[PDB]
Amino acid sequence: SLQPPPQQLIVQNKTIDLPAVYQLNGGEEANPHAVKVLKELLSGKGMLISIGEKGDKSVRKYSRQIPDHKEGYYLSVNEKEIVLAGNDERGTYYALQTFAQLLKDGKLPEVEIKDYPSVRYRGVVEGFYGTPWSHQARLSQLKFYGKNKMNTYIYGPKDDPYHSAPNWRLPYPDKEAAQLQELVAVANENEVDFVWAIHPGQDIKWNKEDRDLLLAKFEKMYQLGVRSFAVFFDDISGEGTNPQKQAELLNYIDEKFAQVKPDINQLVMCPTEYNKSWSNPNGNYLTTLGDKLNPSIQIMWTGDRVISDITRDGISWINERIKRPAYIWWNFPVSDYVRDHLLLGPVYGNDTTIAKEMSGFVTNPMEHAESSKIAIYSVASYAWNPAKYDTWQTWKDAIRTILPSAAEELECFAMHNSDLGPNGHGYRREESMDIQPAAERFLKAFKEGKNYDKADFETLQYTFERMKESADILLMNTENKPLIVEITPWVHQFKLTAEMGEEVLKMVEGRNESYFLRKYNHVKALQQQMFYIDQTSNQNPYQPGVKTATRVIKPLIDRTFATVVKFFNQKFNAHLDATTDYMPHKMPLQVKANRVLISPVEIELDAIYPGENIQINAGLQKAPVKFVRQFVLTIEK
Repeated sequence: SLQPPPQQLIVQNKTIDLPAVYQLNGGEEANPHAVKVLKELLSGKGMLISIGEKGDKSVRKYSRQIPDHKEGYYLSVNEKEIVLAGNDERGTYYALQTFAQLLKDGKLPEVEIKDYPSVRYRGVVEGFYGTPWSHQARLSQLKFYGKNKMNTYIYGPKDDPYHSAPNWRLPYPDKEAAQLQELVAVANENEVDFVWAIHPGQDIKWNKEDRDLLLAKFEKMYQLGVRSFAVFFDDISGEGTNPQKQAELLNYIDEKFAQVKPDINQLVMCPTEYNKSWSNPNGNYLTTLGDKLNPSIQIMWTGDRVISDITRDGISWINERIKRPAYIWWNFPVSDYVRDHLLLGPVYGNDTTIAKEMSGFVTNPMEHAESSKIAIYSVASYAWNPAKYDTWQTWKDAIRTILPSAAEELECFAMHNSDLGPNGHGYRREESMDIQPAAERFLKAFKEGKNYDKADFETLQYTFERMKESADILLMNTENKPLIVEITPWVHQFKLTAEMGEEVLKMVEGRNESYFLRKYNHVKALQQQMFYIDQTSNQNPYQPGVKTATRVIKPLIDRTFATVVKFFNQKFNAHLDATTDYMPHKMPLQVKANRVLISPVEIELDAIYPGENIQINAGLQKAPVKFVRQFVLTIEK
């Protein structure tokens, strides 16, 4: 079950045993990163094992089987010998990572593998807004990239003041600097290019002073061990957006720094026009870059829109203007504009035949580093072997990789936490696809008053039961504590969702008047609990709170609840309230942080608050306020 899937694989239906008696060959002269891993795998343990790079004495016999590609390797296992041979040092390390996935309980299959990546640079750009990844999280990421053959980590958290304006001019303080030094050492050991990016555009002056401060900063990062560099000009305005100046600065960094040090690897830039919708097809910006930028400098691209999947026509369009294959910055699973959602679905939508048209493929992920590993593991597989990329199987493999102790539970949670909900970027993902038809029918019948299928009722019922099992097991899981810490508030909200659905379904059955009323009041309590989570957890300034199962599950529950309530009201001349989200203030009102808003004559708050201002479309100077007669009211809470 190899991830990424190799270019070529020939399996023999025999198996062999990892030799306790073995002779090692090429150990001294192969990539030391690859040898270390081999030795960990052969721990406390005569069969021939030959390891080396094309050109080493050890692997002379196989030089014609080693693929002629950067990062390529040949791998083979039989009764007599094991071969691990890279076109180059990174290739040998990649052989070892493939070999590690073949070893299962001291047993190896008989296989012959020729393998190499279809895309040259593959990995992660930590390039989102929000809380930057923790130091420990980054340490974990770099190991994960090594294991999955991602060779690129671009460091560029938008809210790191030493990366963006104005402190991009200042060297990192000692503590952050020793942490970065450590990240580079760890990157180098897992064969990952640590790429340090800088984001100076918003207040850069095009003078010598700013140019030398930038080069002075790159020099300080070089002292920390950094060997690849990027300059980002995304999401800025003003003079920094000038294409001629941008190119001159980049060429100057190229000529006076990248092409002058002994050992610099990647030099990459991100344009102000970084996707088609944000480009001016009649303006000179992209063609200037394409014509003026030195040919070894990479140019990044997010596709047809800020958030978008990569199409053949889309990348043709950019490649023809920039005069080189774009280096893709893919904006998924980044959730910095839908901060109340987790995006845990599969990676899909990118053309799988366009490898030759791209220099690079990196994923911009969520501020939730462990949770992002599902998409990241999948991107590593897509970028290495797009031809064979399998969306759903890779998603499942990622999950079982990340949380083998509770894979089905995490699968359950992930598959109902995938869509983004409505947003201004217009990007959406599928969610809850398996149960969607059953949901769809149940709610057709029910609404129009025709009878639903029992098996559809039970499917819904089975799902809620499963959700509860997953939520509870994930909450207590101690295999990946950092992952659990990330998802926990979502897990609680997910459990509540499932209980609400069970209770709403008990209302549909509805023995008698007083059963129905017990169920109904329970539902109301559960709504209120969801509100309290949504108001107390993840209270960020942009999209505060906690949404889950939003595409299919919550709407089905809400709409079912509103419906039974209405039938009951008719049948009993009752006046039960049918509203679906709890709201403590009377008038659809909404609560966000200290705001109280009627969704874009009179409001009554659950209490007297000091008021702050009322924006329709006046300051309230702390006046006590309970009644009020865009429409956002801000209070002190």
